[PDB]
Amino acid sequence: MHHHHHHSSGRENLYFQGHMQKLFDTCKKVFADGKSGTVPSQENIEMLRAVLDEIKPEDVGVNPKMSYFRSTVTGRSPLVTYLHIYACHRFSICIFCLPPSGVIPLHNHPEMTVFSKLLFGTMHIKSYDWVPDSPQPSSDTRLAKVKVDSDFTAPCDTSILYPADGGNMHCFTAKTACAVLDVIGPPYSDPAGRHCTYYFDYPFSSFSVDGVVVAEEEKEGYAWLKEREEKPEDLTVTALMYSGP
Ligand SMILES: [Fe+3]
Ligand code: NI
Repeated sequence: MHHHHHHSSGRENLYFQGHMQKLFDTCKKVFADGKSGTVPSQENIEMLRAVLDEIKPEDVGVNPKMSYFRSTVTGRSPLVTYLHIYACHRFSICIFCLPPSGVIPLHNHPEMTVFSKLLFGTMHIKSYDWVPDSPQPSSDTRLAKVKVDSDFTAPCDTSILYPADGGNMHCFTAKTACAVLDVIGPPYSDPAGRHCTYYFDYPFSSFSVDGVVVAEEEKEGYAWLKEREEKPEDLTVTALMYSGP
């Protein structure tokens, strides 16, 4: 939903100070080692989480008065603006700017570890993980366990998702203007087989499949997720390079 944007990957010239400089230096260490998709060491995860947990929106130069947090479009949900900070083959750092009612629709992060901090605003998050080795009603629909279903109002601390835990499938819906700082390791890559897949979600009771038995009081904790094709409305838009007078 941003991996189509053209950016200078591995850019040589950067200008960061303070917390952003520390964040960048920490990411270079945290994500450097092992084959693609390697989850960083637990010590390095804790280090990066703590660096991110010191960061306030002012430290990364965003505030809710910026134009990125307002949309006038009608017929669809508000445009979400992508602010590129840095990317290379091992990780990306970026900020998503959601006007009220902006959405990043339900999607996965295959082989990816993602650190996320809500910088300001009230955001609803729904997230899931697959139930491994479970029956399916159809090839494109799979059983998932609900992990998060809550509003978050900043100030908030950093969360983490893993390739197969911590809510690898999630949907973000802004209730007020929101800014989210994400560190994504590694980024999506269609050439590398890390596609961004989107889903429609359904209550457990919407599909009755043989070989699946869930107790009554646990059913609300599960969902069926159906793969669906990316739509133009899913995609974030670029920020203006030059914003004028
Ligand atoms: Fe995501
Ligand atoms: Ni993308």
